[PDB]
Amino acid sequence: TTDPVRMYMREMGTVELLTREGEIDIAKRIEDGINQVQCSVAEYPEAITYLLEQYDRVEAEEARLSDLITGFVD
Amino acid sequence: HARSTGSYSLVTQQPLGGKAQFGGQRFGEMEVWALEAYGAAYTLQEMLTVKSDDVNGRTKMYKNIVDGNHQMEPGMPESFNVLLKEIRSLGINIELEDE
Amino acid sequence: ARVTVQDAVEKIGNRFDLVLVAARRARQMQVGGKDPLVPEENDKTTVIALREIEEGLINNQILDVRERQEQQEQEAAELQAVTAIAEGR
Amino acid sequence: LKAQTKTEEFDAIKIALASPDMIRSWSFGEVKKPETINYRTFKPERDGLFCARIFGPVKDYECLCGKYKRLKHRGVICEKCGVEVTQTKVRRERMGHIELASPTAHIWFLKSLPSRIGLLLDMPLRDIERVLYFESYVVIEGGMTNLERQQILTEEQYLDALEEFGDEFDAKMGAEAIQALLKSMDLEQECEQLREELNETNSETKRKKLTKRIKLLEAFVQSGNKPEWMILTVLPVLPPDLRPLVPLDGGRFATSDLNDLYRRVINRNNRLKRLLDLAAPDIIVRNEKRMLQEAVDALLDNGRRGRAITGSNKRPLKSLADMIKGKQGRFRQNLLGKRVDYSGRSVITVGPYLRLHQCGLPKKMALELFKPFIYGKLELRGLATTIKAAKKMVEREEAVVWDILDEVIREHPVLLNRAPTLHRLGIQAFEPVLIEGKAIQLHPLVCAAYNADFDGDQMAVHVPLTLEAQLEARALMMSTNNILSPANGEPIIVPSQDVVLGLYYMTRDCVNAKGEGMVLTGPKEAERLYRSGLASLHARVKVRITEYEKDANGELVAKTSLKDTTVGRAILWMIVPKGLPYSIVNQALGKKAISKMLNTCYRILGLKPTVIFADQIMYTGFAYAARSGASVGIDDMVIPEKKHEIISEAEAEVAEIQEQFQSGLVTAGERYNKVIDIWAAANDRVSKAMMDNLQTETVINRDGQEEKQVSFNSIYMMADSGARGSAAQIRQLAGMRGLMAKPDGSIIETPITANFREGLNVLQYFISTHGARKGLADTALKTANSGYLTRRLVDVAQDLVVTEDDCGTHEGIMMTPVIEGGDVKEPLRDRVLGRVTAEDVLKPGTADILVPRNTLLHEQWCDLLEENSVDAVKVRSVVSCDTDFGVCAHCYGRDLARGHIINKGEAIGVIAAQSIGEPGTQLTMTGGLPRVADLFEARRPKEPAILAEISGIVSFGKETKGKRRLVITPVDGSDPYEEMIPKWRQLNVFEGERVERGDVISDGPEAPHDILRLRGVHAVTRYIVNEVQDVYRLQGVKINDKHIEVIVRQMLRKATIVNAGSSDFLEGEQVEYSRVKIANRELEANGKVGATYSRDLLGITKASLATESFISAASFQETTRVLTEAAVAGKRDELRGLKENVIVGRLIPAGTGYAYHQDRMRRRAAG
Ligand SMILES: [Mg+2]
Ligand SMILES: [Mg+2]
Ligand SMILES: [Zn+2]
Ligand SMILES: [Zn+2]
Repeated sequence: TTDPVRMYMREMGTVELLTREGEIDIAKRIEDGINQVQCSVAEYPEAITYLLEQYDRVEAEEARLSDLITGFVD
Repeated sequence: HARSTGSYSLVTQQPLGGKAQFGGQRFGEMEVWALEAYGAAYTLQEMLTVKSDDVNGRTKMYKNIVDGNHQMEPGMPESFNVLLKEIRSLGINIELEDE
Repeated sequence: ARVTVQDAVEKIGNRFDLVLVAARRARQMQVGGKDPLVPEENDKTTVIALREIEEGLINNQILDVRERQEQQEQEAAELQAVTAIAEGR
Repeated sequence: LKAQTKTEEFDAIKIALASPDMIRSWSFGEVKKPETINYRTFKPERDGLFCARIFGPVKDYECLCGKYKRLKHRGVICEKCGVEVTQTKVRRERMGHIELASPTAHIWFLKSLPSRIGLLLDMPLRDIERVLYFESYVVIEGGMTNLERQQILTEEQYLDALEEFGDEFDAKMGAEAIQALLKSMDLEQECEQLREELNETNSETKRKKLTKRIKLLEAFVQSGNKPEWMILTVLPVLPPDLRPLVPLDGGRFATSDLNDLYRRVINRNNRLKRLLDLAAPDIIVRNEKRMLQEAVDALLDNGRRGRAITGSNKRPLKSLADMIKGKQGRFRQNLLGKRVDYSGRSVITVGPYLRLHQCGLPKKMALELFKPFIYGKLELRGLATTIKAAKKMVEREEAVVWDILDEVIREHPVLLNRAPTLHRLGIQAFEPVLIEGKAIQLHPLVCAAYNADFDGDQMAVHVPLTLEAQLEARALMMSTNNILSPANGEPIIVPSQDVVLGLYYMTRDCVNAKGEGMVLTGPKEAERLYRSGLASLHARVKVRITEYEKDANGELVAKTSLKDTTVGRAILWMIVPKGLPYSIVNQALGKKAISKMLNTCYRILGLKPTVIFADQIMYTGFAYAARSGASVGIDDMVIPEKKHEIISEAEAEVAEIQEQFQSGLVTAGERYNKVIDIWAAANDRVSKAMMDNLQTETVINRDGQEEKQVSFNSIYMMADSGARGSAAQIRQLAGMRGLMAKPDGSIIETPITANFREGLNVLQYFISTHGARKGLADTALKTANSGYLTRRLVDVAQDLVVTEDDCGTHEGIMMTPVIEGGDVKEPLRDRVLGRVTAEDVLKPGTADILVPRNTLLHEQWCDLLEENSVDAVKVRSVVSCDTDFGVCAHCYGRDLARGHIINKGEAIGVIAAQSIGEPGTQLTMTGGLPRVADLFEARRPKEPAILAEISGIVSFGKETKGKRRLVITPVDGSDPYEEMIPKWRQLNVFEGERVERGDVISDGPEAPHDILRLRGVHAVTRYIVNEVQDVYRLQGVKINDKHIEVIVRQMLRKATIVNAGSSDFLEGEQVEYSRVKIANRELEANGKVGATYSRDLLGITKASLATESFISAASFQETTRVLTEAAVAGKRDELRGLKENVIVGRLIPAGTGYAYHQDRMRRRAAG
């Protein structure tokens, strides 16, 4: 009908609104998804040794604490 | 009102009064036809090129008028030169071919 | 002044080629290159050329001929200068 | 020999689609940011729509950062911010670009009325938009599965169709799909396919639409354009200074609307780029693409979708298409049309002392106008050290400068122009005469040609700078070189009013006056008699005069006699040069005779004697008119003594017919018409009463008893001489004035019984008001109608110019007198004058050749034909001229401001159109000015007649099916013609007669298309000229048939092929091209066959539509459509015309320029 305003309202109106329980459903999957990739990163030897070579650069005054970690879980 | 060489409009270089030395008389289509009925080609060229719209030709002329040489080195009117860029600003490639 | 160009139009028929020819001649006079062929009454080069047409001493044939003559008159001076361009060899 | 590389002086031009890489060629950088200027320091922020790096330095020859400020450094790119220091002019030149994330459709090729992308793919428009908005999926290169190449699927359908065939089938949506279609499309293969189908199926319905598409496709193929380019990858950006941000007063800023548009397109584009790296859901990136699509469209041409509005302002922002477009077409050349230097203007006044070749110029105006000349001459003789000192001198207005101005002024013509320029005489060159005061003085004799009254009208001055302009002005636009209207050979310099009342009062005679009967040796001592007060200006006297006749061979004979004349005529003879006879001045010298005097003088003695003659006539006219002491008093208007009686008698008739209406003897309607008739007759009665009394009633005595002559009463002299006033207006002054008309148009049955010499009461004036107001309104509207007409006319002709000398065709039209219904509404001598004979003419007897083949018929030749009884002369016309792409001078005529045959290269179309258009103000609101427009527009009447399609015996067949068929049966030829003509239209045609093709089969008007088709070209051209000339001539407008004929030739410029063997069978096309092409077969290649055409009749506004030059068409037509329709085919405009050359600003390929263009045109296609 042209008028891109119209073809949006109608394109989004198809997506059905989430139930209060449904929000957590999708959100749980997110946690699962990321946690999968986190563990997958933990399983790489170069990922460790690289982090080692990076922290040795932090202690060598070749970087800053802000450029490597955002803080630990604990 | 009378004007020799006055100010000029920026967007299209054309005579415009800013000092109240008023911009020149407006030369029209009907007036162009009047020149076309007569055999006068050079009067018409000088009318719409060096006397008005040619940002180069005007100065090259003025210098010749004081030098005592009546000639014109016309060049291309800036009105048409802008129309080329407006067309070329679209997806249209407009070129001047040959020689 | 020259009130009517009618006499010049008789000498050269077209009446447009008259404007051209009289122009070409008028510049030969206006830019300081030649002198009039007939008494100048204080008339500017515009009108002096027209009298020369009316009196029949100036037209397209003569000018092309005259110009073609001057081509050889200047080519005679520079004759030695330009033959010195043997540096081409 | 080597070609070239750098800027030479270009000829022609080409236009085509722009490749993405081609767009990158122009771009010197990518605009990556919506930022404009820094917000504190107003310098442009790199890299934004205004950028020093991409485009150019803000100030002349200076780097942005300021490191390199020196004028020496030029090709240096600054190491800090790369800016090559160069004139700021390059910010007006250098373009830019923007790399778009997703492809985008070009609105011009999507929404142009024949949607270009649509019919190239043979796909509907509504579908294509549905694909661009992501509202459906479209197939591409379907392979062997289930699906058409161009078929469209929906969400669910694409999924279902996809489960069956995963690969070897592909479908997309959005801009990338359309771009993929165009790229995948092979035009060559499709062309072949279309070729087979034409031959296979034979149907008019089928192959009609079919042929349209195949030509278009192969044109695009031969063009060199590749279809993909209709979808924009890269978008060029216009140079910043063409859309400036420049500051204003009070420190506020102002900028072009394009910025608001460009900014938007960037932001959204950039946002989309960001949205790609964030992996957003489809529903969003889809919405963002649509938003980008809307923005680009709004930028290019706004108004084809939503008409997006500019920030904070309701008014829609002007887009790039609207900058070119306008009213009408382009603003550049349209009225109006660019301001011009070296000009001026002011109120104008008379200046009768002037010679016809000069004009009064205000001192100050000439000072400011010639300022550069004054500077240069001041330092040529050494009165000023340098140009600056000269400026201060003229600014100080030192006394010494005035003499220097007379030098630069002397031989240097100036152009004078008035506001409504109609014909070429609207601008004329004069020699300047320095005049104290701020008003322009204009020679009275020219006031007629300009149609310039003195009621406060203003005129403009133009200085001819270049030498060529001085000689053009002097030899063409000069006053003395045009004394004759180009519309008709009659002099337009004819003395106007005051002058002619003088000469009328001069050569006139009363019955008894001082000096009657005496005799004088010659005109010299005649003036001596008058000036001394001895003899009256008008008295009958014999004086010896010497007249001349050149009747020898180019040689003037002299003859002397005693002529019986008056004193005034005797004195006037001193002016008449040489070979004119005394018979011409011996009459009363009205305005009519005084014009034919000047005419004969020109056709006998030539130009020069006529000019100086005209001046003298004006000078003596004014002078003697002043002596006459003519005036107008209230007692100068004589009311008839019998008026009151006439009114009373006409007043009884109305009460008689009224008595008949009360008793029912006459109907209501018959009564109204009746009363109106008796009142009308009364008006004529009173008019022709006061006319008799006013004209001759001066009754005076010479020596004997009484006698009566034409009155010397003031107001009568005005009307008789032709100076001013006419029997109609006078009738309103003395006798009763008219019967006015109520607004609805019904003339009121109670006329105006009073006049202006008496008082009008309340009612009569109130009733008079409508006539005045409707009069003013009609004219004010008829002003617009005339202009529009000239526009269409000059558009359809224009480029028509005299090119060859003699085309050498015997062809021509038969010229006879118009002989309309009574006696001779126009003679033969006027119709053939100044034209050229088609073939030699015989006397009534033969073996006598009067005019030998093609000869210009001048005044002597036309009179020699008139001596003899010759009733018919065939004449070459511009409609029959064999020359292609122009008119041969022999076919046109002599007519000009000069009597000589028309020169080679004069543009006749323009002067033809101007001559037809200018008089249109005087026409009426069938008949009138709109009637002319219908004629030139070819428009078919409402209830036309029908002409026999083919010769042979006709009959009626079948019966009344709402149409009763008419069957024509030629003797030898084939029968098959049967036309279905509704029979409820009254027939004429005899049911039992054989009809020649083109006879009258019914009554009512006929379509001019027919006359051309059935009767032929010469027949139809005669129809137009005789009908249109009727309209003008009824009003008294003299327009030579030539001009009308040239317009006609352009009407039939196009023709429709019949046979074949080289061309497109049914194509409508130029008969110029065809004739040179069928000449190219009569002896060339294959005979083949071929081709026969049929001349066509196009209306003026329709025929002007087709023009080879696209730059010309883009002017007066709809700009958008013209540019698109031309840009796809890659049409290459060669100039060659007038309209286009004016736009580009070079010499017009006509007149003075015709020598140049000709010499260049031959240089082309050579080596
Ligand atoms: Mg007037
Ligand atoms: Mg007026
Ligand atoms: Zn810098
Ligand atoms: Zn011809």
